[PDB]
Amino acid sequence: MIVFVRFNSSHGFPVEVDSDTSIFQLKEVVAKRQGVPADQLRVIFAGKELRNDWTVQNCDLDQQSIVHIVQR
Amino acid sequence: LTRVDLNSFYVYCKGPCQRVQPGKLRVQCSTCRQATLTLTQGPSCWDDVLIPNRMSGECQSPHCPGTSAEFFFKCGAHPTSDKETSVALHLIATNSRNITCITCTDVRSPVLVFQCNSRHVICLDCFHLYCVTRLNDRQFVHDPQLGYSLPCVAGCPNSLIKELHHFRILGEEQYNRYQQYGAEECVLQMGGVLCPRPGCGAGLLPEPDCRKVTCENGLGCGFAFCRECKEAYHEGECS
Amino acid sequence: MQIFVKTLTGKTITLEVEPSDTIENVKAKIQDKEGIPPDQQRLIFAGKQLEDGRTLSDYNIQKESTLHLVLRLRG
Ligand SMILES: [Zn+2]
Ligand SMILES: [Zn+2]
Ligand SMILES: [Zn+2]
Ligand SMILES: [Zn+2]
Ligand SMILES: [Zn+2]
Ligand SMILES: [Zn+2]
Repeated sequence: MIVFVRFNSSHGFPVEVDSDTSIFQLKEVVAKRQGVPADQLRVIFAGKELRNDWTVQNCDLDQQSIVHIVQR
Repeated sequence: LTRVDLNSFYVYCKGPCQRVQPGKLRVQCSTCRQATLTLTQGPSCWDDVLIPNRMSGECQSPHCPGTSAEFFFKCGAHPTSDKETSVALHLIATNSRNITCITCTDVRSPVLVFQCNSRHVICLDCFHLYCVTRLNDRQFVHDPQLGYSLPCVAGCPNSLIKELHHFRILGEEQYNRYQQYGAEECVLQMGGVLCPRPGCGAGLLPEPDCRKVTCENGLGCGFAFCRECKEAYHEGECS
Repeated sequence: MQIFVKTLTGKTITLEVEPSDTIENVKAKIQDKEGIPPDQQRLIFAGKQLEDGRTLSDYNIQKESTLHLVLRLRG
């Protein structure tokens, strides 16, 4: 499935993930795209930060929903 | 927010669904309007999500001291942008327990739960007709605090629908008619007058003492009429 | 966002607003387009008279929704 990533109020670009993709994996691909370290990234969704070990489906991420990712 | 069941919640999707749909509860930061705020605690009731600033958190935006949470709803029937919001129809609930419709006695889902003491449950079909028929017959109640609404179909006291977007169930054309009638009623409730010139009908709020009412830059039709008989303004008694 | 202000004659004005704009802001905008002094304006949504202190979001007024404008005659 696709997840939209808003990186510091930037225009939401899509990230294809799997049902079992970890948040950290998502942090990685974003980090590769944004040229930043994956450790300085936080994933905000539905009023809760998503922990690195949580899977996409665990977080109740629906197809083509949006996750905000901030820095530091 | 997603797992909260305060039994999904229902929004009115203005487009492209143009109907009542299962909604998604989301939250931004009330200061920079970005979905970066993390909630201190989760909402437990409707008041937590409906009342402004009721819940708190910390906006994770670098230069934002936002603490207050602004909850919004999105249609859950399709992907929605971050700002593609929809009004929550909080009286609408999944009929998980198969409560029979107070009017037609059928079991349907979802249903509207009237905020009367009896929490009377009405299916959306009946609610639509209840609304349509009451609208056409000018049977909608005006409340100075709430606006143009309907009570429980059973006629229970203190049961006027407060979230008037529920009348989105009227469909588009009838909804606009509702809004029109409500505004007319409001004018009349504030002791105003509707301009009697044909093809006008402008809502006018003159001095309570004034008998001369002029439908005055591009808004009115310029008709100067007598408040009482609604004919061209005249001196002395009517007729 | 785009909202509409309609007189009870169906005369329609389009406003560029934010859900955070106050009713007083809306009125200023109405004045900006049509020249109606804000003191003469009463805005009505779904039969409820909108208060100058509140915002559009206070009334859950959505994109493309309509406010009703009636006129307070002072003359
Ligand atoms: Zn929809
Ligand atoms: Zn913020
Ligand atoms: Zn029914
Ligand atoms: Zn009842
Ligand atoms: Zn007129
Ligand atoms: Zn007369």
